[PDB]
Order: sequence, then structure tokens, then C-alpha cells
Amino acid sequence: VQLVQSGAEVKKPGSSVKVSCKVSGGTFRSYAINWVRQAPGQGLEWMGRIIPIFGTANYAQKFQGRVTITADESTSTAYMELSSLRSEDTAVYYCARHGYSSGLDIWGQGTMVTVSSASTKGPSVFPLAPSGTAALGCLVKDYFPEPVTVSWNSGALTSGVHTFPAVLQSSGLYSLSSVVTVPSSSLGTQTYICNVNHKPSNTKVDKKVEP
Amino acid sequence: IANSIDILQEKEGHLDFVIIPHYTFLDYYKHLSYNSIYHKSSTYGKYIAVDAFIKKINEAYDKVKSKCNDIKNDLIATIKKLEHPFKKMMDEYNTKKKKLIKCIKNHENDFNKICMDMKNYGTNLFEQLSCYNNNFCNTNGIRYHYDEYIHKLILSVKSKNLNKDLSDMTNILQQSELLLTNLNYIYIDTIKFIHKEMKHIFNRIEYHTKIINDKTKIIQDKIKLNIWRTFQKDELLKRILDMSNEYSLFITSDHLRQMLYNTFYSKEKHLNNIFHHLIYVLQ
Amino acid sequence: DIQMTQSPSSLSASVGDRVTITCQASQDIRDSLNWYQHKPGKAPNLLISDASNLETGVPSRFSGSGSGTHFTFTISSLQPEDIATYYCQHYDNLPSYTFGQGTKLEIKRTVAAPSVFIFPPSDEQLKSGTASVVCLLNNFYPREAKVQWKVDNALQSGNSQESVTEQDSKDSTYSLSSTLTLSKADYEKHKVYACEVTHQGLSSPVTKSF
Repeated sequence: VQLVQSGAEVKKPGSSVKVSCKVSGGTFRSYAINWVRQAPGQGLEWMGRIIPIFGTANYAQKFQGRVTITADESTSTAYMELSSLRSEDTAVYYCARHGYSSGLDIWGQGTMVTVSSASTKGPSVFPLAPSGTAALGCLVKDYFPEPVTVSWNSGALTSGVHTFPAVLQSSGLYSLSSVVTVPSSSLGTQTYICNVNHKPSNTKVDKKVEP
Repeated sequence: IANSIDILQEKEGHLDFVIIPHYTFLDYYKHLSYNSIYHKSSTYGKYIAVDAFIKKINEAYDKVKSKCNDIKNDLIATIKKLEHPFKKMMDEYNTKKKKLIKCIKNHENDFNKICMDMKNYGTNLFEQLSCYNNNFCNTNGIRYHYDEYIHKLILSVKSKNLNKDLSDMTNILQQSELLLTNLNYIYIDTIKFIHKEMKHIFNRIEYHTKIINDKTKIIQDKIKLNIWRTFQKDELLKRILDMSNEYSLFITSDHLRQMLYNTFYSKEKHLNNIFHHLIYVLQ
Repeated sequence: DIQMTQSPSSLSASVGDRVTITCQASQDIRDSLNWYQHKPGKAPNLLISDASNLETGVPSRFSGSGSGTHFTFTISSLQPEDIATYYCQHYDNLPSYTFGQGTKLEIKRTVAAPSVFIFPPSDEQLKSGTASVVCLLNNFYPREAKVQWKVDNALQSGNSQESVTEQDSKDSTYSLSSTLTLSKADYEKHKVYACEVTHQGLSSPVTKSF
């Protein structure tokens, strides 16, 4: 069993959101799908729970009135509706199944719901051509909103990769860097491609960084 | 005990007896054993031993059933003849059906040994139920067992329409009995036998169907009351024994009803074969 | 409804050490304490369920203990892959999923020197009127580092200087990314650019230039 949520979204302030969560079982059975959010710095914050077999949802005092949790048994998907959004609501929204251990057993990948009046601009990808080993990277610049997912050699290259957190510019668009260290031997023998992925703007760059 | 055995002929050339109380009883302790090992998180690993124990219990029970197989196939070969183109053949069937049932009754204690072996194993695990605070027990065992062992069956049953599956067979028996009247001949004798055996098969399907429909709702109602709760140890055990009973009663009637469904249509397939011969190749 | 006072907030303990996180409760919770390891980017992973039970596939180093109002979480031997924020939580069937404050476990390890590298603006980006320079410091310790950009000797300060955060690694090492973004009009105006790096490992503050 696994929980699959929606991709990130920028929502206008004052609007409602609807984060999905498909269960890989066919039906929710006697599962309890919980929604927990992680604010910018602030730790995990429980928001609500839905027990589809019961048909009742339970919310935290803070989110009673704005949040509404629904569950479609036709598709076995549970949705969280955060209505009349404000800047404060910019957070990662998570899924969880209250497992047989009396705790959150299965977790969703997260949904970066950002609350801004600005629109989704895709990223620009420039290479970081190298100058006793040698480092190389990808520069992902001028993109909104967060996040961007950068892999190396379509996943194969993992050792030595330092993907940096996006720093928000004075312009209002994020800008990260994903460096990786390789030896000066496989510099000209091996091929290196970064796989950028800005999901809110459906971008999927495959830059070939050359020395 | 003699009027609690169901005979199933799913394929043309088949026969199988199901001792309804035995099957219900062995299923009752299958759920009890599983609930017992799944309440305590630590005792989850026991599942392999319980699986392989219930495996050898079904194996040893089926090794006893096989002792009646020589008589079983003797009856099958008589049914096989009876359906094709009569006083001696009818009594041949009666004497063999009554002989096969007597064979089963002779192994009464030989099956109850396997049953008692199961009852003791399931109760042994059930008595080892451990709660942290015997006042606030967890309903995690009831949930893992319902999710992975019962819900699948409930949804499978709710998917099929058993009231429609009954209304199909009423129309079949309505048209066969109606054609029988119009037939005013040794063919009529074998057709009246198949039609009689099916008519008293539809009763068994309808009977098991009511049990399935009522147990389906009564399980779905009780499962909302026994999960996401903090039961008193006494009430926890009582509700496990309550659930295992509704589960055993439901599974037995579903397992039989589906065998009876194939059984009705396999013999209905041969009833329409005699019609296609008595008319097309005869008139 | 039941306050979960989890302490400490931060923890700088070395590798091959024992770490003890504690979770407290305003009322009596019998055995309903769940401990999680929230890694950056990654969703929180459940480690200990119902105060002491190790979740299937969680190393034996981790161990949940205690019951009532005071519960403990113990990591027998600190491993470089155990750098993450650890939370506690409770469930009450009411429902009541109260949460812990969060212990950020960062390893205090051997003093390492930064691997200062300079990256010039690519010709592909220069074509679009932009010129963002990058200074990379790799696998260094402590995470305290100062990088200054000298455009033709002159210490340009306010201009850009977006030093990207340090990704804590499973080698117990950090990494920085200071970026001096500017127009190609001001970039072609000058010829030499460098980043003056000052660090506790660097006895003589090094600089990489172009």
C-alpha cells in the first residue's frame, strides 16, 4: 500500500485548495487518512483525520471551519480542502495512514502549497562547467514557486551530489544549484546530465554539462 | 448432524460434500487465532506458524474426506448414467447417496479430532492476549484482521448481485417446469430428475444467500463499533469472539453459495442438452 | 489537549555516541507515544510505535522507552545517517494527535577545510543578458563560513551575495553556494572576480579567482 498526493501549487490568497491522496489498495477499508502540515520553519502540525468506513472527519481546533476532509470511495482518494487561504498557509501538506501500530505508518510525498498572488514561472537551466578531483553542476535560476527536483545521470549518479536549497531572490523567484564531484579521469570519458523538474510549471530539463 | 451436509457438482463429473458445522467451526478458530496474534504487535511473527498449522489442519481434514472418495466416485458414475438416454437407476442413486453419507457418519470422531486440535490451538493463542492496561485495550488486531482477511470478501460479495442471481434461476426453473407440462417417453423421466435436483438446489442457494445478505450488513455494522476504541479487556475478548462468529457464519455461506451457483449452472447446462436432443434430433 | 514538551531543541553530539531525546506529557498517556525521524525533503518516517516497539526495518540503535508522563528515545551509537529532526507524538482515540516540539540532531565532528571552487557565468546565460557567478565551498566543518566577493580588488557587498544553506551530509560535512548575480553590462566592465573565504579550518584565508 502507498499514498500518492498531488504536485505543488501556488494558490491566490483568499482562495481554496484541494490536495489529493490516492490509496493503492482499491478501497480505504478501516484506514484513517490523516493530514499533517509542516509550516516554513515550524514543526509538524496535525490538521485532521478521516475514517472512510466511519464516514466522519475530525479536525484540530485551529483548522475547524477552513479545512474539510473528503474521501471518494470510487477512486479511493482522500482530499483536504483548505478554504480562504492566507500567506501563513504556505506549507508542505502530508498524508498519513494510522497503522496497526497506533501511529502514522504510511506517509505521502508532500505537496508544496504556496500562498501567493504571483504566477508559476518555470526555471532557467545554465551549466556550471568545471575549471585533485573536479566538481560540476547545474544552475536552476528564476523559478516560482518551490520546489524543483534535480537528479544526476537520470538517478544513477548519487555519490558526491550536493543539491542546495533554493534561495529566494529580491525579484521574487527561487534559484538553486546542484553540484556533484567527479574525478579528473572520467571528466572526458563519462557523460553528465542533470534532470531538473519544476512540477508547478510542468518543466523537465535534461541539461548536458560540458567542461 | 445428518441434515447439515451439502453436496456440490460444479463440473460435469464432480462431487464434494461440505460438513457445514465442521467448516463453520474450523473457520471460527481460524479468525480467533489470527485476532490473537495481531492484537499484540510483538506476536505478529507467529503468523507463519499459524498459516502452516491451519495448512496441515486442512490437509489432515481433507485426508479423511478422501476415504469416502471411492464411494463418492461410485455415486458420480451413477449420476453420469442417470442424466443420459430408470426404476433401478433411481434406486442405484438412492442406495449410493445414502451409502456415501453413512461413510461420512462413520468418520464422525475422525473429523472431530482435527476440529478439537484446531479449537485447542486457537484458544491457546486467545488466552495469551496481552493488554498494557487491562482497562484500555487496543483494537489494532481487529483492524489488521478485518482489512487483510475480511473486507476483501465483503467487497467481493457486494460486487455481485445475489438477489439478481436468484431471480435468474427462478426464470430458468419457471421455463423448465412450463416446458415439462407441454410435453404431453423416457426423456421426460431424466428431465424431471434434473429439474427436481435443481429445484432443491435453488432452495440451498436462496438459503445461503439470505445468510450472506444479513451477515454482510451485520458485520459492516459491528465492525464500526469494534474499531478505533479503548475496550475493557473483558469486553475486548467478548467482541473478538462475537466478530469471529459473524465472520465464520458469513464465510461458510458465501463459500457454499458460490459452489452451489456453479453446481446449478453445470447441471442446467446438461438440462438444456436433453432439450436440444428430445426436440431437434427427435421430432 | 495534552501538551508534549519534547527536549532538547538542538543537539550537537559526536559519532559513536549515545543520544537521549525526551518527551513529556501534561496528563497520563499509557503507551501511546510515536517517535519519528523527519529528514529534509523526505516525509517523516515512523521509528518507534507505541512507546517502545521498533518499526520493521528501523536499526536496533534506535529504542523507545518509558511510559506515563515521561518517555525517552535512545540512539545507541550516533551514525552520520542519523542527522535529521526527531519528533514525538500521542494518539487518544478522541481523536488527539498532539505533537512534539522537535530535536534537531546535528553531529559535531572533526574540523575540515573547505574545497573552494569558482564558477563563471556560462555563455548560454550571458546570451540572455544575465551573469551570475558562483563560489562553492565543499565538505567543510564548522558550518560557520564567511565569503566575500572582490570584483577587481573592490569588495562588492550588497550586490547579490545569496549564500545558499549548508546541506548536512552522511559524511558529517557541509557545503555553501554564494552567488554574485549581476547584469552582463557590469560583468564585461570588469575582468577579475574572486571569493575571499575565511574559515576555522583555513589557517590562511584562501581565494579562488578568474
